[PDB]
Amino acid sequence: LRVQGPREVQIHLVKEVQEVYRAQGVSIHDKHIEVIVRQMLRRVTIIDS
Amino acid sequence: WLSAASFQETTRVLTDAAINCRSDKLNGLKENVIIGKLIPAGTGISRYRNIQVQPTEEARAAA
Amino acid sequence: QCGLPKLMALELFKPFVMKRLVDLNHAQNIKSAKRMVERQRPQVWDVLEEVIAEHPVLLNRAPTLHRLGIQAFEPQLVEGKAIQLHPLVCEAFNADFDGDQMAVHLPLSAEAQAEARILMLSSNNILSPASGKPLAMPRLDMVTGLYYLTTLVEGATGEYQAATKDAPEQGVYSSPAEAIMAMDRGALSVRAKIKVRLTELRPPTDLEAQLFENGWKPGDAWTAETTLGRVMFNELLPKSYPFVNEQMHKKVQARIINDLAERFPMIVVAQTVDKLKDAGFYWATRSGVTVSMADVLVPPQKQEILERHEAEADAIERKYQRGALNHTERNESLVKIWQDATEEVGKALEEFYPADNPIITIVKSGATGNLTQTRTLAGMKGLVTNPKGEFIPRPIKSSFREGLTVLEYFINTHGARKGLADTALRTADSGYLTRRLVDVSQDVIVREHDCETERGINVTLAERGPDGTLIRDAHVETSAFARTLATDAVDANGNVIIERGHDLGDPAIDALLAAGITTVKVRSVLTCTSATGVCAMCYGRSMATGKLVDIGEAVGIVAAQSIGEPGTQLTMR
Amino acid sequence: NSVPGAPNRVSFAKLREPLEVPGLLDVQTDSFEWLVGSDRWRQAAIDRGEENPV
Amino acid sequence: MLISQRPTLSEETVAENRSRFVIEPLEPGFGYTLGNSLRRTLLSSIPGAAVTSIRIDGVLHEFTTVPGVKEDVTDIILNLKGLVVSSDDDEPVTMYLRKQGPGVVTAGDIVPPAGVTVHNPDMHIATLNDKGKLEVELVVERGRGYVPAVQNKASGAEIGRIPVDSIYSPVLKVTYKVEATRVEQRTDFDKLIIDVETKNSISPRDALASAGGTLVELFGLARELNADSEHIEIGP
Amino acid sequence: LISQRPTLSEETVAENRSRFVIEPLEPGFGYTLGNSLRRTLLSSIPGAAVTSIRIDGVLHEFTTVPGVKEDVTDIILNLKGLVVSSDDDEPVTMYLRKQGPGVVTAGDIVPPAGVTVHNPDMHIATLNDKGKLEVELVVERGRGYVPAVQNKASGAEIGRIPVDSIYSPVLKVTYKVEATRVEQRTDFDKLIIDVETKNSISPRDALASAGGTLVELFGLARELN
Amino acid sequence: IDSSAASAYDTPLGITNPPIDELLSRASSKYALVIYAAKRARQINDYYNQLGDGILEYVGPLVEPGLQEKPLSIALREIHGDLLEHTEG
Amino acid sequence: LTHKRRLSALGPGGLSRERAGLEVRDVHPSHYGRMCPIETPEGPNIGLIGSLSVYARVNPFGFIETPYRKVENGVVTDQIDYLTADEEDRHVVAQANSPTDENGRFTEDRVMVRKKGGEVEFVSADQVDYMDVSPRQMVSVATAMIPFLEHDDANRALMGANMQRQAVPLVRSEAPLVGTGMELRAAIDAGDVVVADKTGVIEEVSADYITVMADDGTRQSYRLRKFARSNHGTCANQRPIVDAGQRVEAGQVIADGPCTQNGEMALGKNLLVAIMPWEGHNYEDAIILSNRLVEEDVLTSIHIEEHEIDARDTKLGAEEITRDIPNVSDEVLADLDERGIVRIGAEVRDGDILVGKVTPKGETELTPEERLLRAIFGEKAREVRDTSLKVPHGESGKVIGIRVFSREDDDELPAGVNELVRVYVAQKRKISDGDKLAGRHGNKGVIGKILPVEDMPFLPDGTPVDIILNTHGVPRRMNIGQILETHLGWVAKAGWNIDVAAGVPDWASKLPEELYSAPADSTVATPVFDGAQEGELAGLLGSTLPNRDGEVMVDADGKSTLFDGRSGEPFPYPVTVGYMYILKLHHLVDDKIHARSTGPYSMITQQPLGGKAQFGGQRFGEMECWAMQAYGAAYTLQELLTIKSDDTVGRVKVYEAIVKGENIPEPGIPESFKVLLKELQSLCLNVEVLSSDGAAIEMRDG
Ligand SMILES: [Mg+2]
Ligand SMILES: [Zn+2]
Repeated sequence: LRVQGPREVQIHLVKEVQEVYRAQGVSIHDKHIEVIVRQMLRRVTIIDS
Repeated sequence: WLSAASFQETTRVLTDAAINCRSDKLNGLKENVIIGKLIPAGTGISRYRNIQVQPTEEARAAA
Repeated sequence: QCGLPKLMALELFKPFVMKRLVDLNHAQNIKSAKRMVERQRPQVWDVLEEVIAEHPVLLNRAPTLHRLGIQAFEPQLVEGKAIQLHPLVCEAFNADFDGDQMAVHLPLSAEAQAEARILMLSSNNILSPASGKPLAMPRLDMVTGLYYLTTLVEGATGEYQAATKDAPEQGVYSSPAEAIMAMDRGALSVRAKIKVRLTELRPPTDLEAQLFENGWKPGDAWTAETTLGRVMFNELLPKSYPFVNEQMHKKVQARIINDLAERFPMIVVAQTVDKLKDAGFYWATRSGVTVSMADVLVPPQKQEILERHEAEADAIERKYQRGALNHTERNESLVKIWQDATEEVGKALEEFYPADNPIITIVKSGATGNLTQTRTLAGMKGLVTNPKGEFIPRPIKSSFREGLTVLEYFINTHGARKGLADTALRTADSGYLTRRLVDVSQDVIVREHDCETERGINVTLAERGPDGTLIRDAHVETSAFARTLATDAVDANGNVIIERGHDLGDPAIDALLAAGITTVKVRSVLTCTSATGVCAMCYGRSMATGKLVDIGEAVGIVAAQSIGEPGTQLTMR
Repeated sequence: NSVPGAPNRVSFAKLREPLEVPGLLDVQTDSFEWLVGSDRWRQAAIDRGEENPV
Repeated sequence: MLISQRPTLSEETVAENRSRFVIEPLEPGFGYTLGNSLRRTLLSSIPGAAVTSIRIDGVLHEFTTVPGVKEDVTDIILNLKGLVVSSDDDEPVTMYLRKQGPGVVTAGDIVPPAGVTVHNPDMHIATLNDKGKLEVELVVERGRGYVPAVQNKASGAEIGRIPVDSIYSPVLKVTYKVEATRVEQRTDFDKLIIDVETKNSISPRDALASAGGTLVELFGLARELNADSEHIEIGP
Repeated sequence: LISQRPTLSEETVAENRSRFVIEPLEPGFGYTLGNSLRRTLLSSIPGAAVTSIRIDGVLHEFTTVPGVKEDVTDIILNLKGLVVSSDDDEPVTMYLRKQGPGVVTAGDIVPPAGVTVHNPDMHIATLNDKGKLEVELVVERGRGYVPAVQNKASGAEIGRIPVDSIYSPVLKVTYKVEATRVEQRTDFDKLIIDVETKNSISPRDALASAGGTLVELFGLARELN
Repeated sequence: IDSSAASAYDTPLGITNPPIDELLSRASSKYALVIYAAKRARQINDYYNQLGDGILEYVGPLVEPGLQEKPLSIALREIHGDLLEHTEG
Repeated sequence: LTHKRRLSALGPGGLSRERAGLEVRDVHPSHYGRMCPIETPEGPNIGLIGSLSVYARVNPFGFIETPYRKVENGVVTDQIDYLTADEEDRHVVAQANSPTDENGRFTEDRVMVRKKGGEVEFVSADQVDYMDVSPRQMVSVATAMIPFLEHDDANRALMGANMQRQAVPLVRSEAPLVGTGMELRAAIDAGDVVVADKTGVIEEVSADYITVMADDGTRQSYRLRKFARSNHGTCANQRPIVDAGQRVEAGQVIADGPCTQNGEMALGKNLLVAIMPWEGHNYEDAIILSNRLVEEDVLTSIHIEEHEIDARDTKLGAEEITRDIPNVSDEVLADLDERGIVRIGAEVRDGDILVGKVTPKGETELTPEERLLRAIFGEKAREVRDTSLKVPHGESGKVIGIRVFSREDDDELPAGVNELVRVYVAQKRKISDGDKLAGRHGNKGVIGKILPVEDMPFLPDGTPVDIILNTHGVPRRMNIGQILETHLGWVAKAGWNIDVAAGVPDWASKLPEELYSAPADSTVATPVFDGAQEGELAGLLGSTLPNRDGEVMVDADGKSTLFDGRSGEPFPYPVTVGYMYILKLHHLVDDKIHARSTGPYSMITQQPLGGKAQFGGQRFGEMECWAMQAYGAAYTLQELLTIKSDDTVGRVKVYEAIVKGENIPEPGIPESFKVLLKELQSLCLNVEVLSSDGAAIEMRDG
């Protein structure tokens, strides 16, 4: 997230979760993971208030 | 503070809410479930709860 | 429908029965009615049957892992003391009839009854909310029955034979009625190729264009080269559904049911599924699937393979005793040798077992079972694990049919107890994860129709292609389906193939691949401009209903339950 | 064959039994008679080899 | 003994030749006794007449196609097997079919001999091309049930005969379904439902009556061992 | 088309067994007739069996009689094996009463006129020098299986002990087809059915009753058209 | 035409006698069909329990009811028959 | 017997079910001969509870010892030594199944041995210095009664061992056709059998007492328990199997127990079984039964229930038990005697009065309407509260015994108690839908259908099958032990005669001389790890003798051509048939069914209680709330939370509306929320509910 951007961290999280879920033959659509990934990136830190 | 208190670490959440004097607006699934009010999802939203149903004019006159 | 014991139903519906039998003048007042109900008078039962008409009840089985764990059924009275459950909803409830119990709840108010009839009816929840694959589909016995019914056997009695120089064609029937009359006389088998004239089944979307230039209307006659079982199965399907003429594996039936759900109303799909269940149950008992000691055969080359691998292991051990080896190297070599022996034994068993074997019929049809279980039952048990999680250099070379020794059984007990102890911890961790996910994503609720946002998410359809053919990605059914495009699909020599706002589907993906487009920009909830929650267009197609997601539906809970439900079967490696 | 009156039941066993099954309730009766200090426990302890039965 | 309630039979028309007979109430377990026996008797007891073998002029050795007509041998055979015919003589009889010139050959072009009649004069048989002829000789026998195509009974005396399967029974398809009903706190009485489809040469009610009569004759033959034994009396 | 109507013949295998042959029959029709006859024989053949007993000194089933090796439950279980034929519609009453040492069998029961016991050799109870047994039984007619009728429903006394009744006198029925009858074609079945009874009624009477029931059913199935 | 006549099915039984898809076409969404039916059923039930000697305000069942048909069933039948109208809030 | 031989790792000074990881719940290689690795609970206590082995002893210091045979110079001696784990590690122990010569010399140079860390290896015969006693040394008592144990998976064996301890006693017991030999010892040492003390002859034998004369000249009298209630409600009675004048010997069984036949353990019945699907009634582990089991009381058990009521000494008055019962009809008190209790042998239905007790009520202010009614009808208002004992919901039976305790009769009653009467109700339960049946191999399943005699598929001889098992459940669970048991059971109850003509058959070279022929209805014994093999089983199947008709119904593959009961057409393919010994488990719908419309409520929080005995409701947990939220049904969730659980006014208003046929009122505020608010204010937290204006809303409405 710090180096590349907010897009690459979302891609990485979705891909890493799907790799674990696809290894056991379980089909889950990405829109279910995307809600959880969205809920994890809703806040920012304050350094120059 | 109600959902956070119901979720985990009740003592710390209650202490922080008491110190901050936070106000709960009661808009959520868990908060409305706790107090017995209709949840703001599905049929509990204002669009669907305020439906007015009346017989049509043709059936009103025919019957 | 569900079966409800009469005593339990009387206890649940006690106030309704009291009111109704007071109205019918069977009791003078409320106290007399209550006394009559408690005494269980003969006239109570008629009132009870009158009052449970069209009054849905909810059946729930703990644990409730997803939405389909609570469904509404229409009650019925039975003599016994056990709740009768439909066999097609066992998969939805994850229930097996070996001592399981279910709880029944009674809605009271008008809103609760309306919600039970419309939202939570068992006929309206056929498709999973997670992946969209159907759950109320034939399985186990029904799949085996349909597989036996629809398969084809060469050389069967009364098969089709080409015309010779002295005799005409043998095996041509003028109607399926004559075919049924013939098999009852023993001159025909349901698994023999014939040519039967059909007048009530639609042509398979290929012969229709060749024969009927305008179209196929009921009463038109055409000649089909199939088997009587496939004719019966296509009679089970709706009238306007084209003739299939395929062997009905589990995947084939899943595809057919998905197509029916996409093209036909849900009531038609429910009726078709019920008919398929009835036919599968009727034909499953005549499939001749039995388990016997003789049917559990062993390969003849198993002994030679075991002898050769034992000789190799003895040579390795002798080399180790000479000092030119290490314990770790010897263990690794033994593990590799025994794994190769197990693979060879499994291949030999698979080759030796006839295709008509009941075990092979069960395994291959997709009902249940695995190749590993079949190998374990007949052949070599394979490598075993220490209680600390380490492969043992000495495997179990004796199958269960032959009979294990004392120490091999001891090691098997080690492994089984380890697995049983690990399963509970895995399930508890899955439950905790599901709880956290549900409690996190609860404010994600659809609030609007469209947020009018140009942003999106890049999704790849084809990566390279072996020679520019643009081979479809193997994971496109869970990345690009049920999403709405953000920008028009433009390729070289810019032409608008798919317009903005078009819900992607299989035809859309096929058109995009045929036009030379590899990537698309689909809208997703990650980049949404809605003030509160998400909107309908960004979320896209709902995986359960099959259409656009309704406004006000709680999607966070659905997503959390879908993610956390497959936690018990997620074995750590 | 140890039990005097037993129903006849042909067996597939191929190995001679060197030792008969011990009493299945000794695990508690022997412990309790040790706790009380019965005479039979005293005799068993004396025969088994001991220094001071208590 | 006496039955609790006398069963009743009703008819429900479904099409021009079809019905859905319902028998209820029945004692628990008698529905399956009645259903399969009635189905078998309906299918293989009723006598009838059907085409046994045919000989097509111009096709002697190679049974592949008939020149001058669009339909080949197989389609003509399939069309002829669906012809309904009632014969009065038990011995086999021979019919003729002659058509000259282009047109559509229907079942009404067949000349019926004495005692032989057809019930569907509007059945399509073959479509002749321009300047074509079609002469087919049909043999009609009488019997019951469905008998497969018996091979030639001669060692080469006749070569043009084409044996075909014979559907003697006027009833084509019978399917029976048994359900459960309740009378007085008894959810075990069985209700029998029979769906019978027949040709136009007989009505389904007549077929059911004939099957019932034959079954009554059979079980009366079984009954004559002791006519004064205690049984279950239905009533009036 | 064959005009030869089927005929039924009987051959005896033992005292209580018989074998009946029906021929000729249409192909595919031998099995169904045999199944219908077997179901009717095993389901709707009337008979007679006991329904209630009353021992002298007992009040319920869960007790014991002094001087008797078998308690009341074992006596009731033994009494369910009696084969008794009755020709009187209303219930009758039989009496059993033995005193002193000996073995009480089914031969010590004295039945009234019209009621008989066909197995005077079964075992009921055994008595020592200090035991007396005095039990009266009730015999009623019927068919099928009827469970116990409670005292509350029947309005009986305390000393009456309801007993389950099995009125069916048929033990084992099977069938087999031959497909050997030939008149002009070699595809005609030949039904062969085996009937065995509990000596209460001869197999001929059981087959006649089954035929009568099926005649009534298949006659009402055609007369109401 | 088979495609035009795709709405062919057997006679529905019991609780599914009004086809769900036709009801959905009548209303706007499954939620604003549950509310529709519930409010109509409440109006019908208030009509049944009305005093009778007061003022008649709530309209009774616009379709002919059965012997002891539930008010919700009558409401659903009226909805399927295009005999009512609603306005969302 | 299993409970008396249990090893528990929980309690004071031990582990706990929560503070125990996957380190102690494993089978250490030192459990061989000291603790059974199969028998253990399958719930949360897996691995923390086990059972002793058959041969295990206990050291004086508290260690567990097991016997071994000392072998020196490759010759096995006849001296048995008991070695603990520490003494076993130093030595090397061989296998019990290793072949030996007539003297003890090992025939093979390679012998399976166990080293210090297990290390199962082959060593020379001279290195061996110890040997096991029997192949079944590692198993416990319960697990040693499962035939063909080695062919079953460990999970299936565990489930079979656990379910084998839940069988109920039947009215009449029958020993299994195929056993393991650990049934005489288990029955004798269990303690429920009667064992003669000294040899002699039987003088008097009756259903309640047995008198045995002795050669010394001493008469012994044995009292037999008849219909005595056990701890779990089952019936335990003993019946003699001896006759007057018979000569008995010391140690011989005289009277059987509940589950015993001639001194052998017998927990179930032998039923003819067919392995085939049948119209979907046996789908997903269900079982189809014949009606012969119900008709002939094959699977019938007797259950005895005890009801007790006490009339203690109260502060406000004295409690007296009598048949006053001020407010009843006249027909209710028909069965009561002069003292107000039911008569022995009188059947009692649900709601009937068993014991009539009237307790003082005290001075209460009756409502004016009640006073007016009592004045009009003349029924005087006496300060008495009716506390009559009634049969609980869903129970019935026949009263068999009444015990009355009184303080005045010099009884050690607890202080403050004056009267105490206990009434026993006995009931016979037949098999029915919903009852659970299971075998010895871990195959369980509820009964979903009980077909009549005629509908069951029948053998060509005419014998209908009694139980039908699904085919698909066997291959996916690895329990071919049940198939082998079925085959051997069919061989057992058929008789066999091996054709020894022209030489002994090759497959029967190792068979004992007494197994070459056996009559019909014979019994066989198959020990746990040394019993019948596949080849011998196949040979016995192929060499069985025909029935009375001179024909063989089952061919060499163990399959038969079953007909169809309801169609008559034979099944197109042969179906496996045979006799399987099944058990009736103690999971009956008569005890599991539960329902509630309105019952008791709790005190601190106004919520319904829990439990069948307390007439409570079913818990609507958090997961069900998540499911309801996911569906979108807000109103159902609101009603379930408020007006069925906590809304105090809402409950009574809803009940009145339902009775009167009006509309269900709008829910209010649950009492649990107010309890939470009062608990928060007790922690000096100023929780206040604000309205739209901003002023607080009082919660003291009333
Ligand atoms: Mg389960
Ligand atoms: Zn958006």
